[PDB]
Amino acid sequence: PKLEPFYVERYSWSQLKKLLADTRKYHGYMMAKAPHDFMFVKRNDPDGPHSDRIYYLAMSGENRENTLFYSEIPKTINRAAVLMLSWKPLLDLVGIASYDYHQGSGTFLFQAGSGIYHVKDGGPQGFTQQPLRPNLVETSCPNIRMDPKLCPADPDWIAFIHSNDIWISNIVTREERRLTYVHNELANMEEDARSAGVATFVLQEEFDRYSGYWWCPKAETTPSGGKILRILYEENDESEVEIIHVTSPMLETRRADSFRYPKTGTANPKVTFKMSEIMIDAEGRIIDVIDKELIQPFEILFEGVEYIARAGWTPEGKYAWSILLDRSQTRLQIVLISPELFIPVEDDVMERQRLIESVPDSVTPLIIYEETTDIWINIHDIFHVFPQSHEEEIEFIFASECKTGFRHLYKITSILKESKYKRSSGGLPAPSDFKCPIKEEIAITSGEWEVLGRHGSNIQVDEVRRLVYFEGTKDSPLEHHLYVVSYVNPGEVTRLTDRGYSHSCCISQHCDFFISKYSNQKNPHCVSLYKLSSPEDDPTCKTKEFWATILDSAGPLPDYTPPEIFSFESTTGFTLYGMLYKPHDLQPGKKYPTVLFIYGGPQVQLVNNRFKGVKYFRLNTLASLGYVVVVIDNRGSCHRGLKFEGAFKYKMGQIEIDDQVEGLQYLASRYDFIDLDRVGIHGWSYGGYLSLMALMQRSDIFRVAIAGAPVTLWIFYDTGYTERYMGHPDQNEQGYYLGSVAMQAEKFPSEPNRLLLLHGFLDENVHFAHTSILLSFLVRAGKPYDLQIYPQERHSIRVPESGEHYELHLLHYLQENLGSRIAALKV
Amino acid sequence: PKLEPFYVERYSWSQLKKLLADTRKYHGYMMAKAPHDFMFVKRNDPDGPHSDRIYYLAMSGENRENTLFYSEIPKTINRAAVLMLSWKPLLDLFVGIASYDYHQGSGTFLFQAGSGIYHVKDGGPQGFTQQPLRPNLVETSCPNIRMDPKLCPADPDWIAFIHSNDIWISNIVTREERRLTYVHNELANMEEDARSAGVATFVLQEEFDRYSGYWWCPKAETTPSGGKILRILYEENDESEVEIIHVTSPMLETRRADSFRYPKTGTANPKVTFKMSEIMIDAEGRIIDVIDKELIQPFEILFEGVEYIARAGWTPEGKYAWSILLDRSQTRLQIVLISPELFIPVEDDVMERQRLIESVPDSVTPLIIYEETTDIWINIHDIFHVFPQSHEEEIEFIFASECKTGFRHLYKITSILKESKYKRSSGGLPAPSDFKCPIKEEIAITSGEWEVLGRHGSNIQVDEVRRLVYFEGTKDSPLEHHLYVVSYVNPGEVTRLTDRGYSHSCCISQHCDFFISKYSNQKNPHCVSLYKLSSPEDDPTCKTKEFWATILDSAGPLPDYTPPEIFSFESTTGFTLYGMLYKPHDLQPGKKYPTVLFIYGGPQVQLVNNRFKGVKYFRLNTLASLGYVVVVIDNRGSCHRGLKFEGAFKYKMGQIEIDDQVEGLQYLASRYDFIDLDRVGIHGWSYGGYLSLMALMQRSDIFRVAIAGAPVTLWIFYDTGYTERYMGHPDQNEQGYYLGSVAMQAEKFPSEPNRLLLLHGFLDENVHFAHTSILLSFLVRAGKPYDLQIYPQERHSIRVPESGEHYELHLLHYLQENLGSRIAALKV
Ligand SMILES: *C(=O)C(CC)(CC)C(=O)Nc1cccc(CN2CCc3cc4c(cc3C2)OCO4)c1
Ligand SMILES: *C(=O)C(CC)(CC)C(=O)Nc1cccc(CN2CCc3cc4c(cc3C2)OCO4)c1
Ligand SMILES: CCC1(CC)C(=O)N(c2cccc(CN3CCc4cc5c(cc4C3)OCO5)c2)C1=O
Ligand SMILES: CCC1(CC)C(=O)N(c2cccc(CN3CCc4cc5c(cc4C3)OCO5)c2)C1=O
Ligand SMILES: [Cl-]
Ligand SMILES: [Cl-]
Repeated sequence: PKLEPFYVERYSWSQLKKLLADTRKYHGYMMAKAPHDFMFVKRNDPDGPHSDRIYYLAMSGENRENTLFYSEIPKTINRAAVLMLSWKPLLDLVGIASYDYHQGSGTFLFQAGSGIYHVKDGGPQGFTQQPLRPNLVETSCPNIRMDPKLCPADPDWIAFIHSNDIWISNIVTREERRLTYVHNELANMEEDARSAGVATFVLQEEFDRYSGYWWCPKAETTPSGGKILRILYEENDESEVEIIHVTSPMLETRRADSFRYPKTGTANPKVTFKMSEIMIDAEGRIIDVIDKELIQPFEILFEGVEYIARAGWTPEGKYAWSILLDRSQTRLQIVLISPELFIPVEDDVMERQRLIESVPDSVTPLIIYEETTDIWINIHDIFHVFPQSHEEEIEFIFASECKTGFRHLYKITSILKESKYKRSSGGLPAPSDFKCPIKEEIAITSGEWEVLGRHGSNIQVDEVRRLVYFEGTKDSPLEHHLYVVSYVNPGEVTRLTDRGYSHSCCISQHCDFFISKYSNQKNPHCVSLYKLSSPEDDPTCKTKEFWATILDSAGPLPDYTPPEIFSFESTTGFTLYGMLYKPHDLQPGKKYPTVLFIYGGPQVQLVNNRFKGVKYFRLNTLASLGYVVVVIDNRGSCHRGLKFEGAFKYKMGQIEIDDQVEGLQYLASRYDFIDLDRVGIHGWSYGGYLSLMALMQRSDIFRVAIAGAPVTLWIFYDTGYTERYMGHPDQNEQGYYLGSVAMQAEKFPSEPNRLLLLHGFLDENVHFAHTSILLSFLVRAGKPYDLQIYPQERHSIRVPESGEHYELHLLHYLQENLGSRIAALKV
Repeated sequence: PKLEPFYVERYSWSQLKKLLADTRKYHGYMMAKAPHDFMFVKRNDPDGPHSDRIYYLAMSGENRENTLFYSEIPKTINRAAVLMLSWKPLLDLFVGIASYDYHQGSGTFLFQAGSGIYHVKDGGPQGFTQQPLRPNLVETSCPNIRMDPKLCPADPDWIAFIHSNDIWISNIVTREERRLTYVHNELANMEEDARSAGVATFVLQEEFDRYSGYWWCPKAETTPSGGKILRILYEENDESEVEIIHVTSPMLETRRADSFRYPKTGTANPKVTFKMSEIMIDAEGRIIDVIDKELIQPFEILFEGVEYIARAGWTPEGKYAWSILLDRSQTRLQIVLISPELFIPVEDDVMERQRLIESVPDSVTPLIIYEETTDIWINIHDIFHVFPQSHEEEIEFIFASECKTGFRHLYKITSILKESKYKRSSGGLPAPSDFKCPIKEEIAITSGEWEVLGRHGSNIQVDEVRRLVYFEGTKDSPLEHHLYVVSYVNPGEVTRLTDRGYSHSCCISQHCDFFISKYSNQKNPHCVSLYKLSSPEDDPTCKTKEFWATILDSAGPLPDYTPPEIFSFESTTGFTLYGMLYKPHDLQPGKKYPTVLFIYGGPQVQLVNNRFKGVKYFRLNTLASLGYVVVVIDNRGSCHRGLKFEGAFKYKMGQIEIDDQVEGLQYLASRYDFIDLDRVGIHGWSYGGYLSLMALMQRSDIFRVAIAGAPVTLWIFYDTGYTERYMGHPDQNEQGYYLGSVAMQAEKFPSEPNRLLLLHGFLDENVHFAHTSILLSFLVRAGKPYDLQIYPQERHSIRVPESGEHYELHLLHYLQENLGSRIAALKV
């Protein structure tokens, strides 16, 4: 019950710089983009030795660019040996982030730097044995072209965004044309605040939607012998959105860039759907372009809707679908929208009033699903629509947390009958006039575990065997695994991935292969191909066989000791998991200083069975200097269901440190080497927020707090995020005050060397103001602080030298104010 | 010999806060504006006991408003005793007055007090009040704040003021109000609407001390009808081509930035010109019409090469309007007379206007009555006196200049106003020298290795009866300002009127029979006294003074304030360099103490002189009480030592100043062994913060810690008026700008922490935060450590009390933890 304090070696600034540079020079080989965005194409060669060819994006090695590759999948393997697939470069010598494909032609389409290029492979053209030459799509457009997409109905056409307007371009006939005329590149953003086909700030940052336009997958054939291509697009008007200024990166100018930030409780962009009808003749040449708008306003047809979360088309191009949220993000709706709801844009009220009357009353919005929750809707990428058997019906799979409190798959069948509302009557539609009735709603899955549907996780639907492959947490919340089940008569759930690793998978479109990117705490990332088989007596049953390795793991790195995943039964009635790094060369009869690394906000899990030696390598480096490192997933973090996540609704900042302290005390009572008299805390963003709350609330536990890019004041943060978790400010005056660390400056320590603020000066999410206004109050209240600014940096640290300076200063600060001999001398 | 190191008392944050709060809570009497802006008015009462009444502005006591007071000057005194004048309040109150106007003939005061503009009467034909007067609000229909009020000297019923960057006039009797210029629109954006009238732009306020941009003509021209014509000369600026930068808005919740016009060095200054507002008033005192008038030819033609309008006004009879004009490089000054006949009505119609051009004769011309040049720089000042016109062909005036000898001295000049060789009807342009007047005479009223003072209130008073000129100067010592007097007709020897042992700040009665002096010295706080002037009967030129009364009595030696010792040393540069030394309180024998060099070191200031330093630099004493040696040195470049001494760093800022500081620092160490050179800190604000960074960067051997407040890290970001005066245009001094800019030399900073501290007001308009942020950006590239403090609700100066307390607290804790204390020496 005494123990001696260990003190870390007190290196100088120059020495720590060298220590970090030398330890960073070890790794870096494994800082390269692992194979992803896989696609399987069949050879169809009876005599040839390969069944499929697989295309994928990958970084060849370290400083080389991200580009298209391919490997060859054999019909049979040597089951004695282990087949390592070799990577064939698809392209001849600007990274590629994503690519499009068209099965019927073999056309690839992709952006590489400023250019948009295309090649052909695996179509009627056949299969290349040599790298292809990327063919530049020529243009007359002055500025950069973003968001290229192939037209699935016709692979000669592409679309793209230029200066916030939608353009199309033919890659054969070389024709180029502008579809929307909503933005003027010459005017100021104060005057011209409109755009088309592009998601606004909040939708990119807070809902992971980047594109804002969608090709209709089928072409209506014209009497003339040509066709009609279509593009559904969103049109945003940001005029009423507040304009803030953020410091321009060219610091010599002494100027600030304006941008549209919908801070909480203020106006989001004004949104609507539009349709671009494009009449092409028999020669593949544009006859006309008719821009079309909704027959009535968006606010009438889609009452209560703020956000267009997701959108697309049905497989046959009959309807266009959309997933719509209300402002509070407690009501989700899936709505079908017929192209017949759109009429041409017409100035003349005589011509226009006629066009309104030409559309039938039966043609209506069709809300094919609706759900509510008293916690919040979490948007995801799962949504699959089966072919239409009957005109009166539509059949689909969707996921939801709303029923059970865990995300599970549901097969739903809705009825498409005429609306009680009729347009000729000249009234407004009632709240429930467009609701379709639910004929059927089978639960495909259930339990105390979630189906995953974000960050690449999705489903794959086998419509022959009538199965659905999906990722989930059924076996453990610490490991993602691939599963498969019947969607017709949902029996039991067959796990397809091996335990002991967490997996990130995708399934061949043909449903006879899958790939898994897997790792665990001890073993780095690894990518392997697996073949799927049916026992002849029962096609529902699924077994897998290892076929080949795509990327082989590095194996245990020299000097990386991984942590131990622990857990504890909390007083809150929840198992809370954690990671523990023991100090290297652990001296008996001595107690070491502790660093708590934290995030603790929603939509993130720091603790799981994945390799932490690439991202969180410096947690290990801290352990090598003699610091105990702890990481805990408090209440509110993901993969534990909606109830666990909802613990802090309206109450951010109030519960998170209670969990972190409980787990910190669990470890102390068990392991006597943890010195509770010298505990530091450090995080970024929500972690920086919680680090400030820690020092403010619990100065008894935490000696030092190093706050990364703190949210000090929730009124300054955007609509999409802070309203989802904390509601509208007028409906939660208490929670905003208590959740805002800037309002509680007097509660900070009146002794120095305990508070360190870090911030990227040019930050667009967590504006520097959060820090500057906190400082303003700390200065009023006579409180001490230390400050580091990264002047050429936004939220993340992209410039190498800044990242080195962060690491150096952080390691020297912990040393001189927590770990070392001189630290305890100061008191 | 090595001696033992003294370590300062290692107090906690909370304890230092208490220590600082206790040491300033004791005083607070010292933060009160001493009597100033004096004016003597004669009683003219044979039977009455008082000769003059004096009006002045003062702060009654501690946290009270600055307001008008008066005292009574007796005809005789009891020479046995000392008379203390009592302060009679002029005003009823029922805010704060920075300045006032007066009209002798009527008794009319005029002054702004917060939002309002008021007026009272005392000491005219009305007579003299024995009770406080009620200030009479000047009523208005103008929605926004009215600034820069001025009485019309030709008619005290009329005033003028600026409202939303346009000139207005208002009658305080008839209650009429009217706008004269229509140059600005309050509703438009500053990006579009970049014009103004009657207001000095940024650079002229900050770098040339001109705040007003309009000037009443002192006389009215009588009309045939029976009314009159009042005139107002004004400058009109167009800031359209001036660069627009963004400074963070004080309302930090908005996340926004105010636009403002900053003439970055090398770039465009505002486009300027003169204008005249001709105002026809009838016999009733009511406006008939207002004709706005412009220069018959452009400013760039009539005043070739001129960038800045430094100063302007009128001659005493209102015949000519004068102006003092600089070129861009500020190496050529010109005094120019401008007749109202040079101005013509503003007319859209090209036919009507072309006729009006021809109506003005060719003989009517700009008249450059003086011109001078220098290869160092012109320093602008407020001295310029014009005598009445005896002859039509001549003009006679006093002016001061450093251009002849290299020290500022007075000169009586007589110039000839002959017609110009250039003639306007010819339709050509004028040559450079076509408007130069010949100099008939140029007598030197003073000379020597010392300067006449003409800035910050220092001026001259001209006795036109006895033909004398009173002035402030450094003749006796560069450490003491003194009042002197001399003949301007037959300039003999100068008679010092102030006592030695104090530095003085004086003004002289308009009637030249009294003067007042605000004086102090290193041991004694500030004191304001009245002195009577007398002639011997045999010789009016000779002047003697007699003490008459005290206006503000000194507080006497403060409790706990030990003042410093002024020292000096012969520099290797061939200059005497003066300094100030604070010894540690309770000086132990055989021990060596940590030293703090407090510095400014830039141009136009002198830190070392014989004045009381216990108000503003009180906390230098507080540093001495904790056991720090404190040093302050005036290196080359600082003022009151002539132009050559000041010129030392032309094109070379940053290169020479630390050599002088180190030399004096080593003089003191070789003399006093209690200075520990192993623990020397440096601290300054603005140019001081700049030099603090240079000190650490250049001489890391000498300076352990550098604490830089609002540093100029990069001279290309600073304004036209200042940096071009001292460093020239960037393209003509690529070497000096690079070497003078600390941000371009970040690699030369220490690679070891606890040595560099940056302090900055986040909302600073002069030295924009970018100086710091861009320096940091380079320090981060080069892997260098720094400590940073930001005062988010603060501009260049610290106005908010809490911010000032946090500066003092953090500064004291920093020096403690990284220089002075026990723990400090362990950290290395
Ligand atoms: C700081 O923590 C933060 C919020 C105060 C600043 C932006 C933040 O949330 N940062 C952050 C950084 C990296 C990754 C994430 C997680 N990500 C947030 C947005 C998001 C949006 C959608 C989603 C999942 C995420 C997760 O699924 C659908 O939309 C957060
Ligand atoms: C920092 O030192 C500084 C320059 C980098 C920032 C503004 C600066 O010069 N500061 C400063 C603060 C207080 C007082 C002065 C001196 N003052 C400057 C302007 C000036 C203008 C005229 C003058 C005398 C001065 C002196 O006489 C005529 O015009 C400077
Ligand atoms: C952005 C989202 C997310 C979680 C998905 C998150 O939040 N972070 C996040 C935040 C801060 C820091 C780091 C990496 N850090 C680990 C801590 C540390 C500690 C050191 C050091 C470097 C580093 C690097 O040098 C010395 O001591 C990662 C994420 O990613
Ligand atoms: C603005 C122009 C001028 C010269 C007329 C100048 O330049 N300054 C100027 C600059 C910096 C600081 C101070 C006052 N300081 C003195 C140093 C000091 C040192 C302390 C402390 C407070 C202070 C206050 O607390 C602890 O240790 C004054 C001028 O004014
Ligand atoms: Cl089906
Ligand atoms: Cl005379």
